[PDB]
Amino acid sequence: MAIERTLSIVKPDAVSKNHIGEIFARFEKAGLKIVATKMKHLSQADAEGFYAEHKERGFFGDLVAFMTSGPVVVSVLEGENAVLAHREILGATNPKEAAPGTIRADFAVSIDENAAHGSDSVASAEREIAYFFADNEICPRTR
Amino acid sequence: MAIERTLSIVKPDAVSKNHIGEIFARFEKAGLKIVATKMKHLSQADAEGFYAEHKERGFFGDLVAFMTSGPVVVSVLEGENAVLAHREILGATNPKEAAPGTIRADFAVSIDENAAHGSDSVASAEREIAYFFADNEICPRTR
Amino acid sequence: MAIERTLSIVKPDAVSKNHIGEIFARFEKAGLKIVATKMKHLSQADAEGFYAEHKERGFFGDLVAFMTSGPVVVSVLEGENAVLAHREILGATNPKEAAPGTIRADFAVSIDENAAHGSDSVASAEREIAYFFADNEICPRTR
Amino acid sequence: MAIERTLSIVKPDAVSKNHIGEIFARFEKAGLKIVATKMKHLSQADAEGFYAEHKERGFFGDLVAFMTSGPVVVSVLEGENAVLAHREILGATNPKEAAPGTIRADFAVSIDENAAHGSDSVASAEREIAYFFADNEICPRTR
Amino acid sequence: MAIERTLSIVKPDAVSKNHIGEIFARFEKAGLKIVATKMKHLSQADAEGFYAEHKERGFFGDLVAFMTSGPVVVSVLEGENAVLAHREILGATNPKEAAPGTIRADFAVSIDENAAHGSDSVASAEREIAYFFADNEICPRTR
Amino acid sequence: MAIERTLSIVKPDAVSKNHIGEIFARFEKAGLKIVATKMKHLSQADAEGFYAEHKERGFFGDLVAFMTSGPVVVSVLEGENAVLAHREILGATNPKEAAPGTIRADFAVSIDENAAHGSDSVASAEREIAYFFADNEICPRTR
Amino acid sequence: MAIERTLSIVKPDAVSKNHIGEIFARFEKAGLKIVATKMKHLSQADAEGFYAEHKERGFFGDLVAFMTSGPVVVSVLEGENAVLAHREILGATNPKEAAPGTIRADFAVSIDENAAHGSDSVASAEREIAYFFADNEICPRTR
Amino acid sequence: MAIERTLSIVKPDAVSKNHIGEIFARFEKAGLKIVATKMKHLSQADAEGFYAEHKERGFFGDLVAFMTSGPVVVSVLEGENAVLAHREILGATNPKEAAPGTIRADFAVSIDENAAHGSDSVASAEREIAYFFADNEICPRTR
Ligand SMILES: [Mg+2]
Ligand SMILES: [Mg+2]
Ligand SMILES: [Mg+2]
Ligand SMILES: [Mg+2]
Ligand SMILES: [Mg+2]
Ligand SMILES: [Mg+2]
Ligand SMILES: [Mg+2]
Ligand SMILES: [Mg+2]
Ligand SMILES: [Mg+2]
Ligand SMILES: [Mg+2]
Ligand SMILES: [Mg+2]
Ligand SMILES: [Mg+2]
Repeated sequence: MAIERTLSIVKPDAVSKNHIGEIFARFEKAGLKIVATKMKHLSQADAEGFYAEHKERGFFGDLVAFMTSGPVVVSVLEGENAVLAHREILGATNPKEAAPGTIRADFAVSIDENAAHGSDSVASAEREIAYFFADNEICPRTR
Repeated sequence: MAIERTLSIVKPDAVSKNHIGEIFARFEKAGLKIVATKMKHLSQADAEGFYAEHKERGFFGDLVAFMTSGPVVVSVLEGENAVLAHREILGATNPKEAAPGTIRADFAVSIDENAAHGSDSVASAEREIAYFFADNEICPRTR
Repeated sequence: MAIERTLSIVKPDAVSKNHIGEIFARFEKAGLKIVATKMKHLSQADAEGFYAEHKERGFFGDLVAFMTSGPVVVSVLEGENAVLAHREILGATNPKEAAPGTIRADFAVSIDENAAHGSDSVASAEREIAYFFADNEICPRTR
Repeated sequence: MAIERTLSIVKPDAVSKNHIGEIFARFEKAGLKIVATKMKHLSQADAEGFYAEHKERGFFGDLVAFMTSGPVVVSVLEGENAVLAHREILGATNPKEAAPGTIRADFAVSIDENAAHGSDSVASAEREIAYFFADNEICPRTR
Repeated sequence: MAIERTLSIVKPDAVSKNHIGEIFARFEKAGLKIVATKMKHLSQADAEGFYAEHKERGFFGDLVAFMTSGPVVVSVLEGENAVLAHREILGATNPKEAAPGTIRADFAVSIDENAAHGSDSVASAEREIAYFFADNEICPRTR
Repeated sequence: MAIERTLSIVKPDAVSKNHIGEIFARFEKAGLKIVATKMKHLSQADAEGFYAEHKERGFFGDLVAFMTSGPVVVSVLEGENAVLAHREILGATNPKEAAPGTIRADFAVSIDENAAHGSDSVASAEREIAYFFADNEICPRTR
Repeated sequence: MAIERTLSIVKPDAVSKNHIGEIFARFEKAGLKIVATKMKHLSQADAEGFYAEHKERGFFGDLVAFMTSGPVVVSVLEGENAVLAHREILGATNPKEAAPGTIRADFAVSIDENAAHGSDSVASAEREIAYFFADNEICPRTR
Repeated sequence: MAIERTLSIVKPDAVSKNHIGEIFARFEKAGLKIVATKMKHLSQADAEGFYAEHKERGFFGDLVAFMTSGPVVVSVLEGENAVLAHREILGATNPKEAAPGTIRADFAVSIDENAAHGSDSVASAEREIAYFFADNEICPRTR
């Protein structure tokens, strides 16, 4: 219905196995537009800051360790219903539970190493995007 | 032979038509690794600075105009023989002259709007990479 | 059982998709009576005050942002075992975990945007009701 | 055509029989948005003030007595052609004369106890809304 | 000593003779801060609800009749020792017994029409404040 | 002449310095009657809505910032020639220009922090009152 | 009272005359901490985006032209009451109106070329900071 | 004689004590121009990469620890004989050995915490600048 933006992260597993292009191709085939992107290697503090909502959960340590183990690609995706649409093409967080043709089904090895992140809601998306990107960095399509 | 780095630019034509994923997939299928990447919208000065060696040639103004007409994606690609290997998968600068299966053959409309740039040599690659990236931004694979 | 009161909030997601009537119908079909109700758009301070117990948690920012993103409906529900009965009809906080026929199963998109809030206990209900309603506002059934 | 606002009252009969949700659902199914709502128990003076134009009519006393006999829900509904659209879904004032599927046909017992009120015109709607609501209380949809 | 809150009511006698400002000025001169206030005309039920503990006493009917005879102003006062300090400036309940310079001495005509109410204890103050005000309505000082 | 109503706001400066009583006393001494009043802390949106006529002026941002910096008291004053009479007792908008004995002369520090607002005309008064008050909230004098 | 953040811009005039250090020294002497900073040359689009709220105003074009005429320094300042404190040391927007040891008094030539920008409110500061900085770029003091 | 560029770092000690402006003022007073600047908090890897020439020295660990203990400011300074001129105003590496009026004499506590870094030669300056800055980021003076 309305045009939204959501954060994508290609996680270190998918980067290390050179799945960046294939994952991006799925987003673009589904009508999502890449309006910002950059490769980063997160420090402990960068990852802990991004995942601050899970600070008290049992998996926090392993999440941070995995997300700092290698470079990631962080992107802003724009389109109609972008938050939920991105979520549908990612599939279930647990890859064994994920529908066929989704990113988790096709590229994820396990729960921990599940290839990619997507924002869970519009509110989360704004916070997530703002964490990695200044508004001035986002490149609307002209041309 | 030995591990090199080369600059890739996905030009505004290919960005506007959402070919970023498909182009990146070709690089990765060929064994090149993306070790830095960012989406930018170049200003007149940014483009003029990158193309400064051609400041006095007749095509300069049109090149700058095209390369500032929409956002681009700038990347560093790493691999064995990366400079020439990247060039082979790009294909001939002129898309009507380009081999089938290359990026120019499949995504370029004309000479002017030829989808992507690649560094022509190791020496030009060093200069081109340093133009867009600080050494500290480049993310070697650790995982 | 004994007659209790509990707080309901129809959250901004469910308001924006015009589910207010359908949600209220479920409460009333189950024998809960609406004895106070009002539509409000919470300010940052109003939401932070209601959720003050989670002030130090990592999700606090996103919770406040979501709960101030659009108008809500706040209500007092009265009935036999109203606190737990309301909880049963809401279903599990996580909609993917929620039983069929519950509000979360039928109207919630995600954990973050889960359609509605209900008081978790009699003690929390007293505090939550008093936060939004003066005792003088509550309209017992005469008639 | 143009976006309007109209007053709805769910009268004490429909409140006492817990039809609030079902009535609201009909408004929302028809594309009307609830942009303000509150439950009140009207005093004699509150009801007399709202119905002041009929002060000299023979039915005035009965009307006031009925409208003060139990709590009501007062709401502002917004939408395209909201005044007439609301009227169509209410149906004829007399429930025995009302079309099937309307609120009067399905929830009203008699002329006197006819479940709900709707503003008759844009001009009456402005006056009626202003009677129960400050402009600052009305919650436009932002999400 | 500690910061407290107490309920003030300017009763209908003092409102009708336009003493609201002068009474408020006395509170503020004594170092009490007005953190919530509203003018209301209590219905029979509103007054009976506030005075519910005295429902079986002989004076109940006259109290309710007086407190519904005209509009009142209800307020929350905040300050050091606010409950007792408010009581000192009100003076004795019986105005003929009240110290000079108190509100009862200067504005009350009789026991029945004694200008103002103040909470008698911290416990009664909590109950009385909650009767007229939601916690969300109270405006702490932010300057 | 004729009985009018006008809006008064005691601004956050005068509230924070506990001048509410003294200001109200001046209104009442001049024969104006307080027929509605409430303390509020305005949000950004509430203040912007009230001051919408100055939206394009250079001072708008500072006005909104000041009027949201702390709680205010909003009131309806009734009396003969209430709009102009209220204006006379307020005095000139600029306190250095204001006559002695007026509210601006006695309580205002500067143009920006000028203690109180009054409606400038009958037409603005209708709009301003309706913004903060439902007609049903206004309390006519009955004794 | 509370720790805030505000945006500073050292404008092209003050950069061109090498006043960056002297301006920063004044901020730091006043107890403000520089927690993010970068030198940029704004494009037309960057400046238009930052000033988007004034897009329809008469001065818009001149503002954009001046703010793109040379490089600027953009910074986040942190401290107690940082927004207003920053404003006090900047002084009045018009340098001829500005108090003696303020930045406008000492470094500004005219209204147009007034040396520096500061956020006008907490709300504007949040938006302005987010325009130029990702949250991950801001460097809180450790150490 | 010729225009050069050199890297400046304001180290975490000088940042933490808010000496950034005073240090910058000294550079600018000496005729050096700030043509790029940014505040960063270096990770272990960022610092180790910059100081890679000292990787086998005994002090390497302490250098890295100190340079990652808080945020730094990294800058490019441009001017006549910039490398040596910058070195003269820094003064001797050891602050007890440093001439009066130099940065080390006035702001350094010890050898380890010596306030600032400057490139030692034109060759080291090229490498150091390129480490932190893309050529595209450097802002020549226009205007
Ligand atoms: Mg979330
Ligand atoms: Mg931009
Ligand atoms: Mg690095
Ligand atoms: Mg709990
Ligand atoms: Mg009541
Ligand atoms: Mg409002
Ligand atoms: Mg008696
Ligand atoms: Mg509140
Ligand atoms: Mg006007
Ligand atoms: Mg009324
Ligand atoms: Mg951080
Ligand atoms: Mg540039």
